[PDB]
Amino acid sequence: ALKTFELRKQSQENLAEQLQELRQELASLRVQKIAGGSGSKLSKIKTTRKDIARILTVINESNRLAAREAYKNKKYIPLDLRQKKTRAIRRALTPYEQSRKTLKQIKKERYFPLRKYALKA
Amino acid sequence: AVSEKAGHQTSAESWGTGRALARIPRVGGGGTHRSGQAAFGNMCRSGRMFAPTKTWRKWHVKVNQNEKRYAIASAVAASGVPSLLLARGHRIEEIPEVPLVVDDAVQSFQKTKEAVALLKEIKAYRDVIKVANSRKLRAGKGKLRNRRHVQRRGPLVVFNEDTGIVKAFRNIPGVEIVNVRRLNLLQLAPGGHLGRFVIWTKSAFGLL
Amino acid sequence: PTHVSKTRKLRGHVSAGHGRIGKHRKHPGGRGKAGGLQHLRSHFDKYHPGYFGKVGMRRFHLMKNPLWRPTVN
Amino acid sequence: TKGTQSFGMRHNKSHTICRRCGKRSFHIQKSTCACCGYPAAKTRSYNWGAKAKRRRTTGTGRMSYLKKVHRSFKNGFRSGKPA
Amino acid sequence: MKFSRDVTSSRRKQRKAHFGAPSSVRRVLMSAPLSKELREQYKIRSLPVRRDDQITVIRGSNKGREGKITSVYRKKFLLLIERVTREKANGASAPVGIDASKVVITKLHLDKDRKDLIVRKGGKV
Amino acid sequence: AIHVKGQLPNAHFHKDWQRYVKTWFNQPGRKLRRRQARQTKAAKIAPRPVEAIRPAVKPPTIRYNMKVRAGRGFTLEELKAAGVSRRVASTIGIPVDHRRRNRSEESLQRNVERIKVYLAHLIVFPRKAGQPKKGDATDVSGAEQTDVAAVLPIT
RNA sequence: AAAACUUUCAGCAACGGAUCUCUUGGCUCUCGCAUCGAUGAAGAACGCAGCGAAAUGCGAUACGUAAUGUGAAUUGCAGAAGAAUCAUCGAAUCUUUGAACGCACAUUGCGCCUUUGGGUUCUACCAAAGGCAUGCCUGUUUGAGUGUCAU
RNA sequence: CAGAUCUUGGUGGAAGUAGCAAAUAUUCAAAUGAGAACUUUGAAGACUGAAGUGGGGAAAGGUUCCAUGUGAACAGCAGUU
RNA sequence: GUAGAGAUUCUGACGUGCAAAUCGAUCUUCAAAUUUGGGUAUAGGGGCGAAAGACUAAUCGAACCAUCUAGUAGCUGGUUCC
RNA sequence: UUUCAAUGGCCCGUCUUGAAACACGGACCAAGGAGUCUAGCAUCUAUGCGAGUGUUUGGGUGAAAAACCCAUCCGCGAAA
RNA sequence: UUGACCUCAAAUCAGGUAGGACUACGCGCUGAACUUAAGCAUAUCAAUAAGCGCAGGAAAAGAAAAUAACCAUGAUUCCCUCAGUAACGGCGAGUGAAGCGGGAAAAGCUCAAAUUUGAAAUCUGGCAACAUUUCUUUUGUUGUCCGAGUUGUAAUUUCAAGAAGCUGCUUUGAGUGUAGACGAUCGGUCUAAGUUCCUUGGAACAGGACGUCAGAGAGGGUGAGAACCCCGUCUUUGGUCGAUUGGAUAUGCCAUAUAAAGCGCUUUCGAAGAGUCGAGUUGUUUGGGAAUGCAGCUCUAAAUGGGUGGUAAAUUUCAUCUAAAGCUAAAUAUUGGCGAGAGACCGAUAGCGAACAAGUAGAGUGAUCGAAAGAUGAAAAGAACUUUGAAAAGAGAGUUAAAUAGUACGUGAAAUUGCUGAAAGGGAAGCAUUGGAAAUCAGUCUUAC
Ligand SMILES: [Zn+2]
Repeated sequence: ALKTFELRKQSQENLAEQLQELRQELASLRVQKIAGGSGSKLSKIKTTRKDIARILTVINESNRLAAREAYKNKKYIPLDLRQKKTRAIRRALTPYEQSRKTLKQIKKERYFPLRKYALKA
Repeated sequence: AVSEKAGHQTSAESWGTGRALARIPRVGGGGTHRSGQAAFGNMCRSGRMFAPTKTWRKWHVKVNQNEKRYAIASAVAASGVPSLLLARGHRIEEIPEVPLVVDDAVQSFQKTKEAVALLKEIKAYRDVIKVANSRKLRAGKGKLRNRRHVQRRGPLVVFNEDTGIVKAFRNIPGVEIVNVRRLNLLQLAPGGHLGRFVIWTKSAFGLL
Repeated sequence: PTHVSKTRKLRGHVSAGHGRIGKHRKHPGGRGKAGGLQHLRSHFDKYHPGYFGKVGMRRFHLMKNPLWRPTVN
Repeated sequence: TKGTQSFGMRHNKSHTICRRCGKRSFHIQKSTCACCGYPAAKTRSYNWGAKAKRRRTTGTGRMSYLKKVHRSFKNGFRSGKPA
Repeated sequence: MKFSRDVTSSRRKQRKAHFGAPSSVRRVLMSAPLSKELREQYKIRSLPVRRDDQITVIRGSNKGREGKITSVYRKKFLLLIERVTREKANGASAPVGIDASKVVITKLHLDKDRKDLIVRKGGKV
Repeated sequence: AIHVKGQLPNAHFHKDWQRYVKTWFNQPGRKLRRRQARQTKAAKIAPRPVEAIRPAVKPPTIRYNMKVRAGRGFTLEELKAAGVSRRVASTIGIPVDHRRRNRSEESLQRNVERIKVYLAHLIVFPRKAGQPKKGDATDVSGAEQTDVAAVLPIT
């Protein structure tokens, strides 16, 4: 079985040959299944399918991380790379601009804050 | 309560007269067993029940506080009569005295073994054995409803200060442990019947 | 409760104690206080005189607190 | 007041499959779905048809996104990879 | 008595949880007690059953029968034990399933994860 | 159609009232919720009392003017007499009622001695620890959560 | 008038599915929580497994991939050998649609823009990728006016 | 609960009864088969008689097409079709 | 006069039908105010009507669907053990 | 228990002055199937207290939708 | 002629935003009828259903153009009470509030109208730098250009005041680490004791002996009633180790008070929201009655002016409040969604329509309509084999504790049906009463003294 960690520590072009070889192997296995194949071949069909899925996952994550590195510290970045929590969360006021205050309120909070007090018995 | 729309979710009007049928509402449409069948009636299958039960029925009921206190005092007085304890079903034929009062050192019991020990020297363990032997499967639909087992009531331990007595005694089957400041008639007169066997602590008895 | 009531003693008796000649009909005499001058007048006059018409003058925005005056002997 | 011999002339659809709700309720000549109101932006919906609402309301389908959102809410909408 | 309110005493809920338990949860639901020698050697009362373990049947018509666990058949809550079989009419042999609570483990198939499990459950090895 | 003894019926039940029946099965639940919220507030707000001091006022009618109840806040005139500025009164837990007024010296004095008792028994922590400014206490080791009613009840 | 027949009673056997027992369901109450969508939602359509119709799950990475946790299964057969129809879940995939957005649509219908690539075939044809809705807001750019003037 | 032309489901007498009578009509041999008035082949007798009971299409249906296989069930007799 | 479109009579057949309107005979029309397919328009106190209160999916002196609605009941029926 | 003989015995339910009715409903069996709950009122009865009475709007207290306890109001009653 | 500006356009211009779904509870609009009044038209139903628009985790309301007439209260919301009361009503049926008082919860504030005028002190965007992160996904900072803005962006002020002045005390960061402590927090983990004998059984989880544990005798599972067989339960508001958060604390660094602020007195001054208030009128609403609110139309203020004081008018006093601009937590709601715990609930014609492949099969052009249906056994051990038959099957045998459990499967009622035995019968049957016949059967007795 193809394991993701040595899949990740290779290059994109090398993984391209592995992906194409796996696709050809799946095509051969499907031809074997329709011409009459054993359970061993039919089990290799699902194994090859998952190996293709693992490789395609590795290509996509390498591509996305490269896009993240290229767009790091950029004011505008691709939408799919931005946050997706909820539509409302993205539309809400940020904590910075929720906490913005006038100089009138800054003076009031500076000079007369809520005091820590206690009462004697 | 039942669903307030249970039995009315269908659409069905009376077909009327002239069809050799009872004038009840009947389900329209076709291609199904339900079509042409009855609806909207207590006599009808899948209909509404007569006078469906409501949530705003009176479940809780008021008693005058003075009459609640009357009953609590009467139940405590009943617990002080040996004849009522025997009649209600308590195996107190061997206990030393009524009311059975134990020292405040009992409040500091930390182990169930100590509690079952004390019960054996005060000869209160016959009541516990009675409770254990009376454990049965509940008869009827109760056990389908988190009412799986039934058993008798054992001694009622009443304490003043808690430093372990509750945890030491609570696993003994049938034994109930209550503070003297908050005595309950549900536990002083189980089943509405007077004369429960009560084991008092010295401080609890003094605070009575 | 329910077990010490009627309809546990009329189980078996036809008409459920409302009679055969007249039966238990929905509102044979009208709903609520309907009447009082037309067909309920006999009950209304002999058991509730003074029910119809106005007596006295109206007070708008009556407030009880300025009128509060309990009396002790 | 003609039954048989009149049902034999019925071979002309008045409704076809709707592209939005998938039901055979798309009036051709009106170009409107009797079920969901397509092509209107809103969905045909009426409070007298309470049973009609529950036949197609939220939860009768997959809710694949809403299931993902609920899982993400339970853990606080965090992003990144665990260390 | 139970005093927590995060745990349920409902028969409906407890039966649903047991019979709807996934494979990982059924792994713990299928636990067997250790023999006296294993209990005094590992300071463990019970471990979940694993394939390849050695057990002895303690209850039922097969009481006293011994054999290696060939398959812990989780979806029926059954253990299939080698040579614990039944002769069908046609001449073939069908396995007889034994619940994990009705067997006693007399030898464990020790792995480094099983050793970690033993020492994690207040034991030693 | 009304033939029995008793008073004439008056049941206002000709609308759809079952739609709006309100039950109280959550009364014990709400009581516990209010208890938990009150205890959460008690632990969160530090030594500060859970209830602010309130003035002693008289209800406005002949039916109730012989009694004394709790008001909303102390008037600006009362705060000036007690020597507390309106800017600091809200910070140290003294409510301010800009709408009320002292039409009598009796009401003025009543609430002034209330503020004086509160000020005498109040421990104000320094804003920065170890640097007592004006009004700040020098020792705050004995600070406790006490009840304003016990310290200063409505008489 | 004996048998048949009819009726009654009982036994056995049928027909039927009452009753009793059960119950991963319903109903009601309480407690707690606040989270959909143009970054494509709710819904719909068609597909996806070695052997599947549905349900359940998923989207051409198609009864799932990554990551984390557990630790040796799955199971009807076959079958192989960090397993698993396991749990969790912060990374991804997410077909045709749908507010649905190039125009349409009882037509896998009809267009346009940019880039790239293909081959016995190269001004041809084809393929792939990325785009082209409306209203409004800030700004930019290009403007129009016998609108107001300066010059 | 004996009633409500009650509700749902089940089952009777009628009763082996009404009935299976429009569209001219079938018959012989052989084959197959456990089983043939009905299947198939041959022979005969007939009919639709070109505005057809022929050969095609549109609307509608949707796999009914085709070969192979056949315990039932369905083809209101039968059935190897 | 045929096809086709109709539907006068037998008040025939049938009338738990082959048929919730059919069959037989007889009959009316048969080159135009003709017959008809598909497309399209008109929708319920509305449409459409060479006009019968005809027709508008076997529903028409106000279609069908769902709700208000468990509408109302001086009226009929039933209303369970000793 | 079955059957026989003697005597007696109309089909039940229903509205009705009057039903065996040539008045209505009922072919049969099993299961389901109709004076309920709520806000009031009135008589009566039981209990507690009594010129008072009503803890449960709340607060306290219980790890517990129960029970226990509790300030100030307020309802009704003490005057028409 | 070039320019400036205004107005109005275009772009697949740069960057954003809106719809749809949901709708239990929120705010509005629109808006009935059945019903009741024993008819019915005002009324009632009902400011409801249906329809339409727009939100949130709550919404709305909210810091008095509020009450009251007091010794005065003091934003809003909700609860109790006020109160079935004042009042409205063919004064019929009916409808019907508020102030007070007690409680739950409490929190206050922001602009417009001011000359910064010795200095647009204000802000979006482009660019480039750094920094920061629930996060390469987030959020800022500094510099520099372009613009916006004098047809007004900051600072200062909000009537409770304030503003300018007059000395004089008092007060002061929108900061950043780092360290450890103290709390909270989803979660990975951790957890006491018989499976000893006998009997019954197919199975011991039963019965009986003998024990053990218990802060654990809740509840399930396991071949029948299991605290000790298994999962759990109690300990647990906890040990644990892995990340999270909170308010303090230790100091580190950055911070121009050259500032700002509260307070105190002014012989002073004090800007305060218009087709809006108000009035008439017409609708519609309300308990609001000589209009309660809202809306349409007409007329349209004012400056100690304008509201309001629940009988219209003029007049004169008195209180109170300060509209025509704005924000705001908590207490309150929640037939929906999500996660839990329950129950004197139902028990397969019941409970949701649906315990099951259920909004499914099926119906209808369509809107819509909408079922039936749970149970072999501990285990399929699902009947090998022989024999009869074309087969389906039967008969043996076999499995089982049981086939009086064979999938047409737990139990298996009645209607109704066949067989057997008995009996009866000349155009009904059933019943009651009394005895005969035939079948059937118990008591009593036998003994005790
Ligand atoms: Zn549609």
